[PDB]
Amino acid sequence: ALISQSIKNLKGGISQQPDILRYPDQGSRQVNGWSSETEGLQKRPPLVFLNTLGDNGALGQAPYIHLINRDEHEQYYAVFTGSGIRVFDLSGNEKQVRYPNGSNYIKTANPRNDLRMVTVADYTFIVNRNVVAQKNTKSVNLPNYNPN
Amino acid sequence: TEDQVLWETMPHALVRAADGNFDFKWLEWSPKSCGDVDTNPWPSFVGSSINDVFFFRNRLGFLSGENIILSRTAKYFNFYPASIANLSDDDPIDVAVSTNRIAILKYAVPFSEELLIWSDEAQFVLTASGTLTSKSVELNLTTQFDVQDRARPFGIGRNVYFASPRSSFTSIHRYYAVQDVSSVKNAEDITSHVPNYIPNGVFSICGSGTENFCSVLSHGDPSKIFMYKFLYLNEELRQQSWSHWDFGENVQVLACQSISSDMYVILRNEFNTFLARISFTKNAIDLQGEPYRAFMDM
Amino acid sequence: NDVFFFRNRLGFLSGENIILSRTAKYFNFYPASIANLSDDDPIDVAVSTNRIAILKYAVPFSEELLIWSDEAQFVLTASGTLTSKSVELNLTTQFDVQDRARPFGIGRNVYFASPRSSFTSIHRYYAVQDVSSVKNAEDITSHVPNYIP
Repeated sequence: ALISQSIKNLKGGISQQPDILRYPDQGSRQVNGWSSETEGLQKRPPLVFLNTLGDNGALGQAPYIHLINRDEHEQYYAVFTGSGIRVFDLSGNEKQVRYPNGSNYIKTANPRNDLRMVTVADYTFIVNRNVVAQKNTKSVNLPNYNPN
Repeated sequence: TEDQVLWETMPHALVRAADGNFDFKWLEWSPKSCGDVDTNPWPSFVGSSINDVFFFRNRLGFLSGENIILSRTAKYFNFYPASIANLSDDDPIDVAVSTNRIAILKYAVPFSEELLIWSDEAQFVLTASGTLTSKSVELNLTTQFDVQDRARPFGIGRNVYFASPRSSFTSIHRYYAVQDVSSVKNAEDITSHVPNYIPNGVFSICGSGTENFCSVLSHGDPSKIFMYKFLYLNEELRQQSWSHWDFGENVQVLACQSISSDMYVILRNEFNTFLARISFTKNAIDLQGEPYRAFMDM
Repeated sequence: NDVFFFRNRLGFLSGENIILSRTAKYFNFYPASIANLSDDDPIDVAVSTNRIAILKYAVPFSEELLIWSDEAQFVLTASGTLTSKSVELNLTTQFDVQDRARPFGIGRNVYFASPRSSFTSIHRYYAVQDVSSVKNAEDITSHVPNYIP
């Protein structure tokens, strides 16, 4: 006999629980939304364009990305393509990536499964999880040294 | 005896010069000194693989097959004591993770006071009883949860978020420090009411403590950024929201990171590869002009 | 970036480092003799993180004199004596904090700002009741955003 409710806080979020399970306010699918606390439910912020990078395979098929915030005026990406490294600025430019020791360490068929990067304030470090750290031979201190 | 590791099968680095471009250098891992093979042991990663770099009390550190290998206190690139006569409290430590079962170490995330180290079926806290770090450094397993090996457990506030290996339609878990006990960890399920929503391969976990969300990319439906917006208030969580952002169909989102309130996103079309900026401004104007902040997706 | 006192020791923050001076004498960053390390020597404890954190403030809170940097927060206490070369440093709570305001303490709390893009926020920084030493940061503009520019 003339019931009324007021679902008042649509912060919510999707829930694929059944109908007689849910809380209020949730919803069954929510695309491009943004559920702030005070203001209710907005259209998401609109993705301002910055400079493009290259072709379709300019990065790898499934690359590894790691952002670097050293300072307020020193900000860089680091994309690990299956063959080599590109590095993009946060404004859309591109720096060059030298290889004075030879690369031979980033080349992996699946870079996000297998390479890492851990960045600290003074250094950066990348680890391949597929290369076995080999013992150095042919650099012994004294070659034979008959000890008597 | 040999006194070097091959400098190429070790982790490299990526250091910038003053010219502007990035170099990709090896690291000069210092020569072994003052010992033998049988008394200055090989550093327990020279026959297997390294998985992570992590810092812990002035010491550079690697994970290994099952081992944790922390470097010397003052000098990062040195895994050998200064003299095997007179052990001098700054020597590198080799603490094998002692388990009942098999656990190969894969990540290292600092959480509350501990810098705990995770591996694929169990979770391990690395703290000592006594000084900072001597050869006496403890290692115990707190919570034996399951964690996927292709996403790095990302921390926002008091929590750390991570993925779990279901077969299909995987899950994300909130990782606590409980209130009542001193040092008991816990992992809840913040997809316990939304399964069947995030497809299989969580390869990046974003976040920002400013706008209070965590998001997850996935290589099972790569056009979707799976947002999880939360808001803690008086120690009780008041918003378990989920969504997913599409940037148009047939468009692959291949990264997501966020400096303070700007989410810089590269995203792949079927012809190009972009770069973008999602700004959480309220009434401000994105570009110079634009009379009403036009919601435009590019 | 900062001057801070901690157990008779003058101290500076740095790029990532914490450099405390000698115990009796403030203006001295060198031990008296590198023969026979004598428990009052200056300490150089680099803040060991997973990520990038450049130290920017130092605020004494409950028992700890914890040190904040822009994306994480670090407690500087030792296990053992006052302060030897063995001094611990761990990160409690990884909250975001603006770099142009000094976190001010009133009672049991310490108040500070956070970098939203526009219309920023202020956060109350706890020590929780239940655990021994768990820190927390709530939001005391959670019901009034869009008010402090």
